[PDB]
Amino acid sequence: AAIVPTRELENVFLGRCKDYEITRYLDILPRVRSDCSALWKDFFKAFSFKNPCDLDLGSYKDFFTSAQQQLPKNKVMFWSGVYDEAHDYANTGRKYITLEDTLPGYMLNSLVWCGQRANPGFNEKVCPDFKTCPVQARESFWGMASSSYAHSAEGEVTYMVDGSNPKVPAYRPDSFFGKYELPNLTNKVTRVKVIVLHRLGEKIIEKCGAGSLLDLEKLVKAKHFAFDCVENPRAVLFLLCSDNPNARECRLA
Amino acid sequence: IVPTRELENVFLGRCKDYEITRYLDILPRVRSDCSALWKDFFKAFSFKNPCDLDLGSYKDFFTSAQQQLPKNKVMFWSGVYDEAHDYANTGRKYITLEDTLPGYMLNSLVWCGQRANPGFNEKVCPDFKTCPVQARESFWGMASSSYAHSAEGEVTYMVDGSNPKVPAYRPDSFFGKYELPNLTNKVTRVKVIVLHRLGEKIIEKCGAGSLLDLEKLVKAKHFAFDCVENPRAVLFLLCSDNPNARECRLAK
Ligand SMILES: *[C@H]1O[C@H](COP(=O)(O)OP(=O)(O)OC[C@H]2O[C@@H](n3cnc4c(N)ncnc43)[C@H](O)[C@@H]2O)[C@@H](O)[C@@H]1F
Ligand SMILES: *[C@H]1O[C@H](COP(=O)(O)OP(=O)(O)OC[C@H]2O[C@@H](n3cnc4c(N)ncnc43)[C@H](O)[C@@H]2O)[C@@H](O)[C@@H]1F
Repeated sequence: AAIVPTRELENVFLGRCKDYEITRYLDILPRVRSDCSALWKDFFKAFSFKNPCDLDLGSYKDFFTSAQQQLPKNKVMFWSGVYDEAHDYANTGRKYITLEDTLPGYMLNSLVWCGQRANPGFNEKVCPDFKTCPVQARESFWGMASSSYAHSAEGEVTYMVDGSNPKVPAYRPDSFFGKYELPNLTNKVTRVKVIVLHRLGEKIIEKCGAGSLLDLEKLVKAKHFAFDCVENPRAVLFLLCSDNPNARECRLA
Repeated sequence: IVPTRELENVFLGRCKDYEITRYLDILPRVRSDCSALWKDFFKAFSFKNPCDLDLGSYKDFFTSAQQQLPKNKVMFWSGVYDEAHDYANTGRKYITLEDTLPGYMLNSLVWCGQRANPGFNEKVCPDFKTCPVQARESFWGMASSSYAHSAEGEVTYMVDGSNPKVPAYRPDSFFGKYELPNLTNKVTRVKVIVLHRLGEKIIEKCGAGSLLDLEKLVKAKHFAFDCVENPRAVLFLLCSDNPNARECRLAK
């Protein structure tokens, strides 16, 4: 297997940018000042005309300064290990915002790209496996996306975690949330609200107030943020149950 | 009503995004490129009074834009836009019009023909409560017909059973006018899902009122028919947004 770059990278980027600019999230997120051409130039210069592993956490800095929107107070959501559940519950911006609803998360979501030295300065044929590149190159785009997103969060933030993974603690200093988001929360954040997912029909592994969740509680306390934690709150349980209505946890009476 | 800015840039942007990245495993790519689809779409209403359109204006657009639809997956709805879309879940459970290339590119857009250059008005539109019916329903009517005509196997129809003023099924809805009569023999069954909104009085029921009207219409069309009121998967989805509603009670 070989990793396949996105085709027509620039067309896809400028199409999604233009689509978002004029039509998406209009009453939920603000427009940025840069036009789509200027955004493309700052994104392209981060990686182009260089070897595909020759990136670092500064490479997209200009792109993110251009692309970063102010985010709605109390609405920012973070997640680890529970992508679909967290996005279903955030509900496309209606209840919470995720990185994928913001301009840069939306334009680059699912895309694959890499630089090369030879013209045209990016590789249309193949990209290396991220594991062959140093971590600061591998994490250069989504690590900067994550720090910049977390740095803009104000008021209460909400963090959804996996509480049924016997091998991956619900909270980990090594996840993108623990590397790039929690430590870049500013003093404009007042509270971290944790939602522990207990996946239906599976063994419960982590619980509020114990283990990594307790380590997280104390970390948050020390940043002078308030903290709360809930396991399968009803609003979330109902979503899980809609997809698996026979599960025991969804029984009626 | 205010038209969408940069109509062509928006249309061509969503077209490109769709083509390269959207529904790649669920729906096929159409043959025409984005610039040919734009020509078709534009000529449908360009350089014509914003109200001189008929059920045939967008015929060639829809013909270039039509995709074959996954069998058993098509979803229709009347009066429950949000619930129907949330249940279909962006192509993961069912397909709606808005997941297809044409529904996706034009969803929520507003656009107006005008006679004078440049063929379309970028500042104002006819509040289409003004227009003749056939010019009003002209885009989404052809969309609905072309979509419904691409449907295969079982189809699903979600309705509101809690509206005292609007029947669950109406022959004058887009479903009644344009979808149900455009179902070909490749369709074999119509499955109705009656929504009973939380906290509201039950108005409509399977096997009565406008739903019995419908069942006899479906059975006469040589399709199978079934019907269910708040099946659990739909119920639980409604409960997520209103979890204290009496209907949403769970085991002690
Ligand atoms: C900022 O960062 C965290 C998200 O990353 P974490 O490392 O905290 O969480 P984790 O789930 O451990 O890693 C992300 C995984 O999700 C998958 N994924 C990324 N992008 C997608 C899309 N677009 N669709 C489906 N799955 C996706 C990756 O493959 C990773 O394994 C959040 O709080 C903020 F975004
Ligand atoms: C094709 O038709 C139905 C939805 O239309 P109905 O008339 O059956 O349903 P109702 O909820 O009573 O009317 C809503 C109207 O909105 C217009 N419309 C259809 N599709 C769109 C999109 N995508 N965006 C904006 N407006 C739309 C129509 O005038 C509807 O009548 C579904 O089974 C299929 F969509």
